[PDB]
Amino acid sequence: GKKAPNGEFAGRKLKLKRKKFRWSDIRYKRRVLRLKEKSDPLEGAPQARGIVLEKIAVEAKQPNSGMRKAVRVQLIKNGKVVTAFCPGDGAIKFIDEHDEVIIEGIGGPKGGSMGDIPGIRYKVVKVNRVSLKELVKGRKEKP
Amino acid sequence: MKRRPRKWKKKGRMRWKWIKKRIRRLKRQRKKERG
Amino acid sequence: TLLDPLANALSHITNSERVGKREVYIKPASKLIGEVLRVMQKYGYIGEFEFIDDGRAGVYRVQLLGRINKAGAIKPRFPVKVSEFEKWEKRFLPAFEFGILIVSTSQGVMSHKEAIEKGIGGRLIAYVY
Amino acid sequence: KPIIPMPRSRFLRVKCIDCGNEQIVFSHPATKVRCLICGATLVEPTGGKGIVKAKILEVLE
Amino acid sequence: KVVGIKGSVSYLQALKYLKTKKVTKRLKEIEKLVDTLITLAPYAPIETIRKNYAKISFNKIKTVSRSKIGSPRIKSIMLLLWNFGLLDVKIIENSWYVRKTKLASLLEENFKDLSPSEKLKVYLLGGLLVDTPARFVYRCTLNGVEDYKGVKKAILGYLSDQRSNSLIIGLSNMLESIKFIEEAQAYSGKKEYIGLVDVAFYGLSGLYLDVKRESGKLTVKPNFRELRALYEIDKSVATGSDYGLSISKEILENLANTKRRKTIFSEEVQELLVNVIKENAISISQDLQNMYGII
Amino acid sequence: ARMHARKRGKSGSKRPPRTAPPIWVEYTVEEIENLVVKLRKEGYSTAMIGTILRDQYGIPSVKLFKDPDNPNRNLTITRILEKHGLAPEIPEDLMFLIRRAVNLRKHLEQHPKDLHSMRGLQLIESKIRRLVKYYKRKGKLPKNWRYDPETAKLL
RNA sequence: AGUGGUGGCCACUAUUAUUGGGCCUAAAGCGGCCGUAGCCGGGCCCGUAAGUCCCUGGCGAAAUCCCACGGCUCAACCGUGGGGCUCGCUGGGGAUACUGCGGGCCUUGGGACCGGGAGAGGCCGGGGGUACCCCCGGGGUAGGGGUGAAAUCCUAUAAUCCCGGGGGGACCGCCAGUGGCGAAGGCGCCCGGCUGGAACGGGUCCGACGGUGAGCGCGGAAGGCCAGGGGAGCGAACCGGAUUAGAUACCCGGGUAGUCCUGGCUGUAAAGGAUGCGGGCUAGGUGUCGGGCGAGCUUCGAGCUCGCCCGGUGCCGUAGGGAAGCCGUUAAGCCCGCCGCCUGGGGAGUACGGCCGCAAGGCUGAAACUUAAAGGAAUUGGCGGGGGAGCACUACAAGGGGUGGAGCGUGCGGU
RNA sequence: GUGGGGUAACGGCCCACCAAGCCGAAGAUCGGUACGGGCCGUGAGAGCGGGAGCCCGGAGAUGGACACUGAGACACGGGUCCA
Repeated sequence: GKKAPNGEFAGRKLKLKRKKFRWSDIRYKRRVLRLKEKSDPLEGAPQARGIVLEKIAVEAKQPNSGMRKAVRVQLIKNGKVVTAFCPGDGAIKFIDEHDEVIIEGIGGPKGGSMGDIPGIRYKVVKVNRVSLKELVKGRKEKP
Repeated sequence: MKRRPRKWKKKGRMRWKWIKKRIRRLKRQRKKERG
Repeated sequence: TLLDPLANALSHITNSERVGKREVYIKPASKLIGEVLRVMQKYGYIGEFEFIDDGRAGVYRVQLLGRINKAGAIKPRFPVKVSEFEKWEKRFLPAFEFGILIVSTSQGVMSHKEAIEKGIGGRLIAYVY
Repeated sequence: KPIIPMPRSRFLRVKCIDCGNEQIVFSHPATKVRCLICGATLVEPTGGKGIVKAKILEVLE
Repeated sequence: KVVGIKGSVSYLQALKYLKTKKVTKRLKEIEKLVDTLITLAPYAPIETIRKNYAKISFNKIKTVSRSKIGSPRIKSIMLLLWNFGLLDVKIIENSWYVRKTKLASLLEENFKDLSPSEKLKVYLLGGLLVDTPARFVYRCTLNGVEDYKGVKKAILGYLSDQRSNSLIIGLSNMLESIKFIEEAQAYSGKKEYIGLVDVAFYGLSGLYLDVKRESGKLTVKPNFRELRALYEIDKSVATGSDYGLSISKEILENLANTKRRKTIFSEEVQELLVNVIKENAISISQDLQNMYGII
Repeated sequence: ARMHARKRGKSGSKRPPRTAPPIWVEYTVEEIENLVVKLRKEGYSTAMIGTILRDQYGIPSVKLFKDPDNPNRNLTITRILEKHGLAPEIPEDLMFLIRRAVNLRKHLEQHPKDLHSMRGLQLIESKIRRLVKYYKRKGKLPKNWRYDPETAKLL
């Protein structure tokens, strides 16, 4: 029937109902219990400093065909290990074994894996404190 | 058991009755292993 | 079960005039209904309105001039002071000073325009445009 | 459906056959209308109007 | 095994509120339930059973609300009443056969016009005063028992003490209940099964005890203030064996430490309870011999 | 007739919008009181008393007569019974439900397997309890008074 | 002299809906009913003035914010002046329209009574029907049964089949419906006994006793379970015969639990109208059911025909609504009340925990991670061991010629 | 609650007795989380979010515990003890 309660002395229920059903929301639940801030390997950090362990590539989702290069990074901060996509043309050669590297989220939908490559969450920015974009452009030199 | 009628559409999925039987089987064996 | 004569009456009026009848009879007649019926007729929305002594609760007879677009009773009796009145005009009326609202102030049921110069607050009762 | 509900039932001023008792009776009785003096039945309460058995003299509203 | 009462584990907590004057709906329910049970069971004296006993129809037990009570609840209260020697109950294929004991019909008669709380309290105390498994548990507590292990060791010793023939059957049931529920109360946090030691600790919780649940355990603790009053009552009417369980020096001194508490009931009730069992100690004791004892 | 059945049937009845008693009536206000007390001492309730008055005596309504003993209250058969030590302490309407409940309870005692009648009981006792609560609010019943089936047997 | 990437917050979003969302088909009304708190409540009079409103005293610091002026080029910034908050508090005066509180009055709502009439309304006893199975006797040879075919299977110690007797359990066909009744599940042989309810007509009685319903209580299809009985047919499991590449199936022949009675548990379903309940308003047409009424017919039995009013029960349909399918007074249209539920898909109705149950299970119920759709109505083709109609020789019906048998030519598959 | 103690000061703050009270479904207790406010960000606004940066109030000197001296402290550049 009519959306209820509409009473002038119905503040308690009109408030309780809204508070209850605000839990049916998912983003609010995600924030107030901060479980984004409990599941995170990066602990709410848009950057992190890690060591590379081995270079791996993955197959693009169909119908996209190719080889997407990336590496495996254990994190010096806490110790968790995650994949790290490497952008740039032939940039896998620039990134070597056992490299101090700077890694950051890849900005996909909801922060998920970007575009046509699955699983991955992060991309590399600086390798040994040197920005990778210029090294793709060749303007700078790794130490 | 709570349900959702939306599952009963057989597009790409087993008939729901058999799935609901199998899940019962798994729950049975698991509780038996615990006790 | 019946709960509020006034909103039922205003819905009756509006629904009866959407099809566009001429004479409308409202069954649950009360004093406040008459005080309401005074106001808009004073603005010429309705024609004659009168009371018929039924014997149980009285009936109200109204002739419709085909002037009102929508006439409804705001239920939750919002108390409103003077200086903030505009905040409600944007909620029930289609344009600047289009239509009216009914308030039950300390001095009785009466139109909202006449209350601005009389300088009286009160609880919103209904509206029509 | 009228604006105001009127009562369909009437009352009847009735003169009895035997003892000539004059009485006022309801048009829709629920029990058997017994005369005061002779006691004979006058009106029979049916599903609708009661079946008068004496002679009507005058209807009353 | 013998009593697998499941799904009413916490239904017996409410007795502790009988220690104070707190009144709850649950305690009211217990009161009316126990009154109805006692009323149903007749005081008649395998053929005796189902001839001068009373079959219990679970679905026919209703509150004054025209609402039923859970079968485990009725089972728990009946089993408790038996544990306090107040009702003779027997288990056959899908039927519980009850009968009023001799302590019952006397505690019933002498206190016909007390409060429901007073009636229940005197019932428990009268049961405790005589040689009942509840009395054994109370003695175990006096020895400092606060666990199932302590009471099981105590009863093992007593049964092995060559003078256990007066209550051998009931204590065997106690040991049985301890068995197959030790896991629930010690090795699995989830208990979902109340043993006879547990219902024994309850009831004492309704007089002088408090119980704490710890991952199945039923840790026990009395209070000396209240313990003093009925300790004095017991030594005043010593119609019950020690079972070869000495009072601990610690509990002894702590009872000596505290000040005198109120005498639970009015002194008229105290003396009535004293004299009723004093004058009929032999009959109730031999009835208990018949009930729990071999011969 | 919708509290339980929720069926909107209207077997109700219609009264004319009459303020004054009809001219054609001959009985004065004093005679109606005598007639109603005569019927009541026989043991007739106010409802059936009224039916008889309208049926054979042909009086439309006692409520159309104004109380000689009070200028601002219409005369009612119940008030007339009260005027002469005949009004019932338990109002008729609830007394009838009490007796119906008792007799039905006997029937259920004899017939445990009729659950339809069980539900009929379950609703008519809710009616009794609702009116008891109402009268407690109004005060016509004692505050301590509470229907009990064993006591209802006495009534 | 900025510019890009990333992470957190608001808007975008009426995807948090007080303003302002939905719940027939897309996630989303619990199977049903009762009922406490709470919430929402009929008309009139009198009083009170708590809320409500107007005036006024004290008070909410500074800082920030709005505006004029002035100073630093101007600006920002600063001052002079006027204004604003959570201003939620408090002193006093004034009003009585609505709510609240007290007293009085009145029936429309609701409840109560009475008269005939309707209904698979429930429980209990008695009577009885048809069919089916078993047993006995008579007759009868030579089979029966079953399928696409058969087979298993019964049968000559007389089967199937016909007649005459005995026992047994289950169910009460047609009438029967778009019918009725019930809160829902559900309810049908006849009679008798008890019992509930509604509708109609009469207010004849109480005087708002009302609606909703968190918590609570209740009964509630099949199936399963506990204890005892019972078991004609049917038939989970199981056992055979068949079919098939494969048969655990569909088909056939047997067959235990079950299905039936007594006591109790289980609380379940596409329990679907996939539509929570109360009131009022909004074109109409159209039949039956119940009750009432007005006429006419009436062998005078509401027995029969036409109109009207009420209640329930379909279809069509004006406007209107909706994404449409469709709904459209028995609303999915417009207002007035209350509770439940819903917030992309999957994991998942899962894990853990709690409560209930004898058990199986029931009532509650997440997260990690992954994905760009899932999903709904509806248009056009395509296709159907779907239907209907029409055709037909690169098709068949009837008829005739002839290849594949032998070799050779012609080009081809393969060396 | 009675009658007392110590306090600069009233108060179970503390003591002896007396009695069973107090709180909770309008959410006690328990747990999670967190200095409160003037204010700030966004937004047409209803509103949502935040409280570090300037002012007021609250609290703390590694965790803990304790005195003296002083009108003012259990005292950052005074003192004593454990880790």
